[PDB]
Order: sequence, then structure tokens, then C-alpha cells
Amino acid sequence: LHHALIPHGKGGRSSVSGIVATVFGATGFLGRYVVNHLGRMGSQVIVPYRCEPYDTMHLRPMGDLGQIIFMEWNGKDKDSIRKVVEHSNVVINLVGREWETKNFDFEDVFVKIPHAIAQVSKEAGVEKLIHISHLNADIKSPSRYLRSKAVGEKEVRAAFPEATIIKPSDIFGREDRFLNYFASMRWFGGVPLISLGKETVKQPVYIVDVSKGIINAIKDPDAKGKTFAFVGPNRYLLFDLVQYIFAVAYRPFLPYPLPHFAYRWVGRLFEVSPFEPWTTRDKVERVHMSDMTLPHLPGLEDLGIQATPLELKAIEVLRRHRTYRWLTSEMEDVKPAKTVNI
Amino acid sequence: SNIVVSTRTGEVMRILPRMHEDINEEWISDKTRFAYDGLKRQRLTQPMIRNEKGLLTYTTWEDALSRVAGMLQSFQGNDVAAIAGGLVDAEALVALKDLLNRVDSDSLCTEEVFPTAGAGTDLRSNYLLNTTIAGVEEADVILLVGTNPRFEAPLFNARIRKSWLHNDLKVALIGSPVDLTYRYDHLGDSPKILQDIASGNHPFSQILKEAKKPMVVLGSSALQRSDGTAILAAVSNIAQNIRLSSGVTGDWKVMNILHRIASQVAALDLGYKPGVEAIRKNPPKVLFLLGADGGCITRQDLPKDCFIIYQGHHGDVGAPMADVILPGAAYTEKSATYVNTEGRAQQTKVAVTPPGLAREDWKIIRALSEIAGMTLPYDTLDQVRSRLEEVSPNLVRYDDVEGANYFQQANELSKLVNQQLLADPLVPPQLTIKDFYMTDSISRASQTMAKCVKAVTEGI
Amino acid sequence: LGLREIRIHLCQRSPGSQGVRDFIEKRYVELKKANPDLPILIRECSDVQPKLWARYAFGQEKNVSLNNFSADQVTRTLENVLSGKA
Amino acid sequence: GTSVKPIFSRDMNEAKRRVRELYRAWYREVPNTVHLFQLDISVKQGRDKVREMFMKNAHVTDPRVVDLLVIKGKMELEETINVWKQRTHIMRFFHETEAPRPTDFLSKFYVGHDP
Amino acid sequence: QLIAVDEKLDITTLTGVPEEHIKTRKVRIFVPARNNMQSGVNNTKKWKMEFDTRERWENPLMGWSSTADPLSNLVLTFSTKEDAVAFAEKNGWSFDVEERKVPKPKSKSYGANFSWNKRTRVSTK
Amino acid sequence: GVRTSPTGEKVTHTGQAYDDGDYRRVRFSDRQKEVNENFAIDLIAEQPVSEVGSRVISCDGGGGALGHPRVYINLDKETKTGTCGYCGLQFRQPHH
Amino acid sequence: TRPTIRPRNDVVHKQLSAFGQYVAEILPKYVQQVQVSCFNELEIFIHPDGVIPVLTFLRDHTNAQFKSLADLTAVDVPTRQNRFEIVYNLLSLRFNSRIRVKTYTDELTPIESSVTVYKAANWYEREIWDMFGVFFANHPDLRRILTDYGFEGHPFRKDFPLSGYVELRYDDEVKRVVAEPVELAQEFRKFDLNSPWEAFPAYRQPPE
Ligand SMILES: NC(=O)C1=CN([C@@H]2O[C@H](COP(=O)(O)OP(=O)(O)OC[C@H]3O[C@@H](n4cnc5c(N)ncnc54)[C@H](OP(=O)(O)O)[C@@H]3O)[C@@H](O)[C@H]2O)C=CC1
Ligand SMILES: [Zn+2]
Repeated sequence: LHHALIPHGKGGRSSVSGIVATVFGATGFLGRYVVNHLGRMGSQVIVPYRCEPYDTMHLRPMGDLGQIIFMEWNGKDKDSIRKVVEHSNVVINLVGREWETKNFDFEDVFVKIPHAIAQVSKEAGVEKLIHISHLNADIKSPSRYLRSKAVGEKEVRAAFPEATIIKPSDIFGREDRFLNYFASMRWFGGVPLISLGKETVKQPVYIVDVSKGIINAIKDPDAKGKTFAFVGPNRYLLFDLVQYIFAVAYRPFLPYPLPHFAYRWVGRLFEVSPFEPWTTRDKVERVHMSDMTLPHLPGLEDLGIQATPLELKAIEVLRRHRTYRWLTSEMEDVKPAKTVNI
Repeated sequence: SNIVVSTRTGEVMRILPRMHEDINEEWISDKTRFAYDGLKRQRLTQPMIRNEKGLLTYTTWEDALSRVAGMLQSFQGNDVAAIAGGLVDAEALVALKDLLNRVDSDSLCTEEVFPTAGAGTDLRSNYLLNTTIAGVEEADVILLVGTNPRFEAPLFNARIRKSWLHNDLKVALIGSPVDLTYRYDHLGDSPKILQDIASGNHPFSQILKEAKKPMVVLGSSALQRSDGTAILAAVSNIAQNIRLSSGVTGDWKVMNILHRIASQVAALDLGYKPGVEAIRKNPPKVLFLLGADGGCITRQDLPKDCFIIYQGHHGDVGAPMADVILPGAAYTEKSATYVNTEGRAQQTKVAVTPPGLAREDWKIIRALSEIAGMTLPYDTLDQVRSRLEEVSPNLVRYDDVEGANYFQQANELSKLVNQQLLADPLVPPQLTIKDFYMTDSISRASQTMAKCVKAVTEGI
Repeated sequence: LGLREIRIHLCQRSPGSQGVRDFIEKRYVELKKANPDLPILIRECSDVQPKLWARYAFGQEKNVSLNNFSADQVTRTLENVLSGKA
Repeated sequence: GTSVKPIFSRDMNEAKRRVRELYRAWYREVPNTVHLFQLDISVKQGRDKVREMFMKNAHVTDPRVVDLLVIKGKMELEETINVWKQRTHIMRFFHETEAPRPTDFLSKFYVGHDP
Repeated sequence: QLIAVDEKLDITTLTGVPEEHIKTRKVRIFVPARNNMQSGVNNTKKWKMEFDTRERWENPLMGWSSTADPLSNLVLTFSTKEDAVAFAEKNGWSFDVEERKVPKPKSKSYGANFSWNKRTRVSTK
Repeated sequence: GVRTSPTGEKVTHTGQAYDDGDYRRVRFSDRQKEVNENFAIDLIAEQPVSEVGSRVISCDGGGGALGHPRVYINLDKETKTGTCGYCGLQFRQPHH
Repeated sequence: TRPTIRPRNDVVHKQLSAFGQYVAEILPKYVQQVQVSCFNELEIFIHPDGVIPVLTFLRDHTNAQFKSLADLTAVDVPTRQNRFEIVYNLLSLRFNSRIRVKTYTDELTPIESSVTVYKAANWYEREIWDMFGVFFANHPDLRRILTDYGFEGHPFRKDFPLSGYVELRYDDEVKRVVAEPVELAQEFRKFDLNSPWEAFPAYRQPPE
């Protein structure tokens, strides 16, 4: 076990956990939570970054002295990957984008980069690999995002046979694009929904649950070559979910139906932004697509995680979207939404 | 000997004497003082199992414990045996005794041999230094049989020298004429002389009769040979002749046994079978080596496909021949109870924690019991010491040395066996200083004792 | 049923162990003659109470108090333990 | 008489009555605390936390110790009501960040040396 | 007026110590042994109360010695053993007490160095 | 007197160097390891041995009050020089 | 003996002894002992029931007029049955003098608050309650003054560890400051500095 890696302490900030983890995409929504959980137990965390170092400041208080090391890397350069994964025994892949830039498309961030990471980790002696895919990933979906997800998942499996693949569904949290996305369309007067959102089912999952599941899969010997599905305890209709979101935010809910072609056209119009798009055609496709049900796959309860319902965590995300009049309203005042459970 | 371990930043720096007027006075032995560095040399840090190639490889605690538990669940009764080493604490001994009893096994043995004829270990005074160390300064004559007290028990020899100097003590030895640092009357090395003294034909017998407070000390090393029972019977005959002739002076306790193993007296108090002969009579399928690094039992004396489990703190002669290795704590890394050669129970304290994944020995045994399904009734150190009190109450009195005198019953029960003595001269294992430095695993791993042996062999 | 070992924990100077002491010093030897292969561990009790322990197969054991007993009482309970009679 | 003087209460009955007064005040305060501090917990959760904190000292039999406990609880309530405490201080009662320490023998044996 | 509390003294709930460091701690009450390197006895007059040694490990950075128990350096001084026992009981700590070890009175005689017939005569000065 | 580890890491005068399997080398990636190049043992070994015509010599390290406490070295052994316990300078009497 | 030794003042010693005798005579009900140190400081040890009377006397008597309360604090001595020792330092501007009054208490016995006699005591008593846990009866507003909100325990007690029990850090998952069990990258290194040889023969205690 390489004595220098033998766990020591009480699992606190100054303890030794025996984990040396290279976390790709640690400057994202899920990456901050994963790095926070890793640094809580006293793990050596290696953060490869390509952005401005300022955008990594929030990751610095998350570890003890010397326990978080920031190194530059290039997605298309395998030497950078080898540099950042040389001394690690765990590699976690959280690289992903919800839109295509002029330099990286969906098959560059979901197929090429994950495959390169997996191959270099396998040839560098890395013992554990964690790869994040989507729950609704399949090669015949109308969304290029999910097709690239499925192709990259199978390619990562080919390159790293004993890798752990985790497929969450619609992660919600403070810095998410699920609850914030629906709360932010109040500025357009109405809420456009395809078929009024009455034929879509969503099973969102809490961000802390996903981070805990990743951490537990890191230290689970039996989870070497398995595939996990991370879903929440409740399935909602899209209409009911958005109505509950607007009720928690205390905003007037004025939904209207929009045909698929018109909504796709507005997504294409918003795609022209040189900055982060407000919405895209792929985002429209993924929002109005029902969540797959894969009961044969292991879930959070098989890693010891009890999935947290949206009702106990929606206020911590949606209280920012309230006005001053409703800013102090409590949690149990909003009458939890109707659930399509079985 | 009462000692002080001085540590700094979780590392043992040195060993110093701690003053105990009745045991070590103000002094310690060179082995006590300078063998501590052997605790940093060949250490078991992680659990190990055998892989597909037959080589020892590192393993988590869970898998090694599950393997041992699965092998233990298969066999039962006589097929499971355990041998205790020389540096095993009372808590670990009682835990192993309970664990093997739940399987209905009684083959709990020690490498050191003590005769079981007559009383055997049934009466405590049969295997104790009844006079005690402080009592040496009251005797007017002492007879030493088949021992080298200078190297077997250096502080006992220092006490004898002190009484020889100040109280004009008269000393006689039966055995090899070793240098004891004081002049003594050497009677020879033939064991038959013992019988002559009992007979009264010998000149020395009169000398014991005139003495007000005679003492007879028999080394446990002489009991390791084939005729140990006969030697013990002859020594008991001599002591009984003294007691019958001179009468009872009071609570003087003429008869003594000098031990050299720190774990022997506690094991005998707990009911461990002395010697290994029980295992050689009925070879087991599963063998527990609780720090047994003496080499008494090898894989030639065992059936093939024998599951050997070694639990210790050092990689020595007993570890490479095992299938599962469980790293344990050393005497500086646990609060453990050891019983004196005079019967005095004492307890160590934790100075540093065990290195790596090493754990306390009784905790290892209790975890293994829980994994295997026969959970032991104790979870903490206080509960396991309550169990120790349940088995032998003297193991919780931590400075008491008083005990009963059952010499009459043991002497009567030793007469029913008439085993013949051997015409082989008594030779102690330690004959010169060079043999003193390396006796157990810690001192054999010590680099300072290697220097001492090299300096003694070639002075340069 | 199968007895494995017995323990007599007697306190050295308390009056309540006196009879037990008498046993050890009168008729223990004969008993050891009769059972030359049964461990009969004689151990020294504290100031509390004398008692006898009996261990059977698979680790099951039970204890009986011997307080203020006599030599006859202690040999009676010992022979009850030895035989298949309670 | 053991030569001991009281703080407020002379027997267990008066101490129990003071305990009940403090418990009533805390139970009444909980919803106001949830509203003012903007906590993401329910009123039931806070009241259960108050009940747990009160039951943590249920084994006390000395009226003086119960008196001092009631005095400390009164200071805690006065800190909470006047908004001298912050959300961090109030939420320290719940230990959301601390990883739960296992209590059975095997887990303690696997992780380390602490009993 | 007095109220006559007849209970055992227990200030455990008032000290603010976490319950882990009250129930699982074992304290040692003892007179420290003389440092064998010096003959001074001034450090063997008072009673000390200390806690059981816990785990110390090596810092991944700089290799320092890290601890996780707050009572690692807590040593208390008492004039009598009974005071230490009372303090431990009222604080709820389980204790182990070691009796004082005092050197025995010695019989020294300078003239014994030059005995006419005894073994105590020295060979050099 | 720096030497190179088999992994390519510089070895300090204390002899420390991380092994091949040690993850702690990752702290030196994209950065450097600080090793002092002047080895005191090698530097003090270059000093010539001082010949004196007395059995006992005195050493204060030079500079008077700017050195170390003054000590006296015996030079009666002919098979070995006298070494200062502070400075490391070597002294001996004329032999041969 | 002149250069390096602090000189003596017998006149002040005599005056302080006379006034200590005076105070002991006037208040036999509460005064248990009077001392004058070798550097001319007057100390009065009193029963805990005499805090309000004695201080009031010392503030209002024409011959005392100790109008100023310089300092009030506590001392923790675990070996004593009454663990805590309450010390009042008073200054008299009229007579240019300083006096010290000492009493005792334990963890459960309240001490009467001296806010009525001296306003300055108001915070000092609070501090004592914060640092040692000594309760003061009839205090206008008795609460923590120095420690953090919700702090458990009293740090100035001898059995309180130097680094405490909890430490603070910012957590991004909950977006706030949290308290966790204390963990140290470098443990505080305890030093055994006491010499095994006696220093001051004048303070030697009987060997029992
Ligand atoms: N959020 C959700 O709803 C769920 C997320 N998905 C998957 O979970 C993973 C992480 O999710 P999330 O945190 O929300 O995604 P984010 O958009 O919030 O962060 C993506 C991370 O990947 C990095 N990254 C993106 N593109 C590149 C690139 N071309 N080269 C190098 N690094 C890049 C980003 O670095 P930088 O800041 O420099 O751009 C960033 O650190 C992703 O792989 C996503 O696909 C799984 C189900 C849904
Ligand atoms: Zn010099």
C-alpha cells in the first residue's frame, strides 16, 4: 500500500486519507463539491486547470497546506495529461460542456478528451478511474450531447476496463443549470413548454448526493468495473416541476405551449452568443426529454447514499430568486409538488 | 524491570531505568537499554496473504480477517492449535484462549517447556520464584541448578551479587562453570549430583541443613531438556528434605523457579499448556502463531496444506512460513499486562501507536472472532481485563507479589512419576556474553546488538 | 457435558474461604490423583468472595459461590460438577 | 446539611419548573429564529434539535447543576433572540459538515486505534 | 439557607468537554519517577494527572508530528493523591492510581570500605 | 557534492530523496526542488591538518568573539588527529 | 548588597501591618487572615460571605477610602476543594495606598456581585464568569464577554486544553463558517523545564 499512503488521523483536515486524486474539470459545478469532499478527509488533490488562475481561488481554502496542487493542462495534449496523472492513484473525469465552442465540439469534450484521459491513466499506472456520463446517454437520441456521451462512455470502458462509470440525471444545486435555468425564464413574461410539459418526466438528483457517491465509489473495492445511475427519490412531470420551482421562488407562473420547431428556432437564435448561451437547441432537446429508467443498474443506495428529495433543498437554491417581500418565507410553506411515482 | 520510554514527536528516543526497590533497584540490563532500535528495523505494518504465485502480498484488514475466519469456521476441535511467543501479553493470550475455546480447541501451547506431571501448572507456586527477588537479600545459602543467571536474568544475578557482597551469602552452582562475577562453590554439571544431595551422601547437603534460610533456584532453561521432569522432581526432593529436616522456618518458600520468558508466567496462569508436545502429538490443520518465532514447529512437523497464521510485530523466523500475516503491536505500543518471574503482574503504557496498519493484539483477535461468528464478550480494555480477572484474579493486582505456598501438594504429586534422569551434563544456552545480546525478535532485529556481538567476537 | 477445566478461586486469608483452604490442604491431592488429566487451576482471590468455575465444551462455563462453605461442602459441589449431576 | 447553598432552587421541583419555563421559551422562539436567520430547516427540525439538547442533560440529579444549565440556556436564548449569534452559530448545533463517526467495533478497528 | 444536596459531585455537563473525551479517556494519577540521569529529587514531590497517549502521525508536508486529541499536553498537579482522585471523579474521568515509590533508608558506612574480614573491603579508591 | 537519484531527483546533503513510487514528488512538478549545493562535510574535508608543537591546542573557530566557545584539544594519540567539536578543524603534532 | 538587590522599606511594612491589624479588628466576622509580603503589599483573606461588607467598609470608611477598584480576577487551583480564588485589588487615592482582598469559591457556589459597591466590577465579574465559570448572584447583566457566541467550556480553567476542542473553517458546500473537532498539523511540543534541584530553601515545605 506504499507506507506513505497509509491512512492516518481522524479523517479531518490534517489527516491522511491515502487518496491521491487528479480531478479533471474541478473548476466546474460538480468539481468544487468533489474537491471539497476530497479535501475534507485530508486527500492530496491535483487540479488540472486551463482557465485563468483567478477562477480557481475558491478551490484553495478546501485543503490543508500542500494538499491541493494546481497545474496547467491542455485537453488536446497527452503530455499534459501524463504530467497531471503521473503520481495519482485515482483519476476523476468531470470535463464537459453544455454547448459547443469554436474550438471544442461535443465529440471533443465527451469522446476525445475522456478517451485520452483514460488511456494515459491506464498507461501511467493509475489504479482507479471515475468517469461521469449521463443517465439518458444513448447513441440514438436526438441530442448530440447524449450521443457523444454514450460513445465516450464506451470508449472509456474500452481504454480502462476496470473503470467506474457514473450516470447522474439533472443535478440540482446552488450553482446548477437546472433550477436556475427554469427560475431565470421569468424575465421573458411566460414560460414556454413543449406540449405544456405534460409528457416529460424528470428525476433530478442533489449535488451533494452525487459528490458523496463519487467519494464512496472511490473507497469501495467492489465498484471497480461497474456502472451506476444517480437519480433522485422522486419523478416529476416537467409542468409540475416548473410550477413548484416558480412557487418556491414566489414568482407568477404563466406557462404556455410552444411547438417543437418554434422552440428549436429560438434555441438556434440564442446559440449565436460568443459567450455562454442562455439556451441552445441541445438544451431544449435535453430539457423536454423524459428520464430513462434503468433499474438493473446500481444506484446511490448501493453506495450508502440516501438521495435527498428536492423539497428539502429547493429553498437553498431558489431563495436567491425571490423578491424582498418573500425573502424570509420558510421551507414548509410551499406545498410540495405532485409526484409521478410508479 | 520498571523503565521509562522517552519519546519525541511520536518516536522512541531511549529507554531509562525507573527505580523499583524490589525488582530492578536503579538498574536495567544492556538488552533492556539498547535493543529498542530493533523496533524500527523489520516491522510488520500491513496485513499480508499468499497470492496465486505463493508469495506474500499486501492486503486490507477485511480480506485477511475474512480468509482467517473462513478457514477457522471449517475446522474445529483438535484441528485448531495456537502457539504463543515470548513477548505476548496477557490480554492477547486470554483472547486467543477464548477464541479457540469457542471452536472447542484446547491446543493452546507455549514454546517454553514446563513439566506437566503431578501438579504441573495446577498450583501457581510450582512455577514461581516464591522467595521473590527482594527475598534474596535474606537467604544465607543459595543453590543454582542448570542455569546461567547472569544472562538469563541479569538483575536477579545483580541481586545475588549484592547479597554475596553485603550479607556474605554462600552460593553453589550445579552446571557448567560459568563466570557469575562472584566466587561460588561449583559442584559439577552432572544432574546425578542433585540426587546425591537429596540422598545426603553429598557434603553440600549438610550445608543446606545448617542454613536458616536456604534457597534453591532451578532455571527454566534446564527444564527445556528431555529429562526436565526428573530434574524438577529431584530439586523438589531436595527442598522437601530441607523443609522436613530443618522444619518450617515460617513463610520462607525454599523452592524457586527462574523464568526467562516475559510471557511464560501469564500463559501458565491463564491455563496454556507448557511446551509444544501437544501439537506434535496431534498435528493441526490451522495453526495460530501468536508471535511464535522460536522455530520449534516448522512445516515438516505439520500436515501439508496447513493454514498457518502469524500475528506479530516483527518479520522473523516465524513470518515467512505463514499464509496470513496480521501486524500487531509491540510492548511500547500498547497497554498490556505481563507477569513477573516471581508472579508480580505489571502493565505497560502506550508510548507511541503501532506503525502503519498494525493493531492491538487482543483487538485483532476480537475482530477476527466477530468476523468468524463467535463474537467474544469484551469490547474494551477494561472488559478484557475483567475477563482476565475472571480467569485468574492475580492478573489485575498490578503490584502484588504475595501468594500461597502449596509446596506440599506439588511435592506429593511429583512422587508418583519416577522418570529416569539423563547422564548428560547441564549446559545453559547462554555460555558467554556473545550469546546474551540476541535472544528474541526485537534484539535480533537491533543493529546495536549486532555491533555488540561483533565487538565481543573480535575486540579490535 | 464434556468438562474441559475447572478453576477454584479462593481468597488467601478471608474467613469465608477457610473451608476451601482446608480442602486444598487436605484432599486436593487425592482429587488430582483421580483426575490426572483434568486442569484444576487453583488461583488466589481478592478480598471479595471465593468461587468455583467450570468450563465445558465450546467455551460455555458457569460459576458457583463457595462462601462460608466447609471442606465437605466444597468436595460435594466439586463432585457434583465432575459428574453429570448439575 | 452538607453546607451547600443554592443558586435559585432549593429542591428538584423548582429546578424542574425552571427547566419547563426555559423549554417553553425555546419552543416559542424556534419559528422566529427560523424566519429571522433564514434557515433552510423546518420548525419541526429546530424543535427536535431543542428537545435533543434538553434531553442530553436528562441524567442530572443535582439542583445546582440544573440551575447552572438553565442559566446557560437562558444566555443562549438571549444570544439567539437579539441576533447576536449568526447563521453559522445557530447551524453549529446540527454538524452538517462533520462526517459521522461509526460506533461499532469493526469499523473502529478498520479505521484506527481510537476506542 | 442550605439545601442539603446528598448526591455525588458531577460537573461533567458544565465543563463543555465533548462526551468522547470524557467516557473513553483514561487518566493516570502518579508521582513521577526521578530522572535517572540526575540525583535531584525536587521533581518527585507532587502528584501528576495525565491522559492516555493517542495517535501521532507525520504531516504530509514538512513531515511534522500531527495529533488529533486536545488532551495530549494536559498535565495537572496536585499536592495529595486524594485531591487528584476527587478531581478525576468530579470531572467524570476513569482513573488509575499508582502508589508513591520512596527509596528505602540505606545503611552507609565509610569504614566498611576497609573491612578486616568481610567482603565489603574495596580494592581501589 | 550533489548526486542524482535513480529517478533523477537531486539528493540533499542529509541524504533525502523520494523513491520512485512516492506520490510526494508531485509537489516538484512544474516547480523545482531546493537543494543546497555546498556540502559542509566535503568542504570541511578539504581543510589541511594543522601541525602544532604542543600536546594541547586551543580552538575558538577564528574571529575571536565571533567564533565558537574556546575549547582545548589533546593531541597525545599518534594514530589520529584532534578534531574540534564545533568547527571540525583538525590538529596534530609533528610525527614521522 | 547594595547594587543588585532591591532595597527594603520598613516604614511602609510597619504601616501596612498596622492597617491590616486595624481591618482585622474592625471586621472579625469575615476576616480570616492578613499578610504583608516582603515587597510591602497588604493581603486580606476573607470568608466568601463578607465580599459586600468588607469592600463597602474599605470604600466608605474614613480611614480606608479605597475608592478605586483597580482589578478583579480569579485564580484556578485544582488541588483545592474550593477550586477558584477571587482577588480584588483596590486603590486609595486619599492615602496613596493599595490593598488586596482574597476569597474563595467552587464551581457550584455563587459569589455575591459587587456591582453596587464598584461599578467597574460589572465587566470584570462577567469576564470571570466567561473564563472560569464562577456564577455571580444579583448581577445586572451576566453573560459571556470574551469568548465566541455559543462557546462551550471555560478556557482559563487548568483542565481546559490550550488549543481548545473545536476549530473553525469556511465550507463551500454549506457556504458558511463551520466548527469541527480540532486537528493540528504540528502538535504543541510540551517542554519539561523544571530543575530536579531545589532553588529557594526559604520556601521548603515540611516533608510530611
Ligand atoms: N450538471 C448536470 O446537470 C450533470 C452533469 N453531467 C456531467 O457531469 C460533468 C461535470 O458536470 P458540471 O460540473 O455541471 O459541468 P461544468 O460546465 O460546470 O464544468 C465543466 C468542467 O469541465 C472543464 N472543461 C470543460 N471543457 C473543457 C475543455 N474543452 N478542456 C478542458 N476542460 C474543460 C471546465 O473547465 P473551465 O472552467 O476552464 O471551462 C470545467 O472545469 C460533466 O462531464 C457533465 O457532462 C452529468 C449529468 C448532468
Ligand atoms: Zn574549532
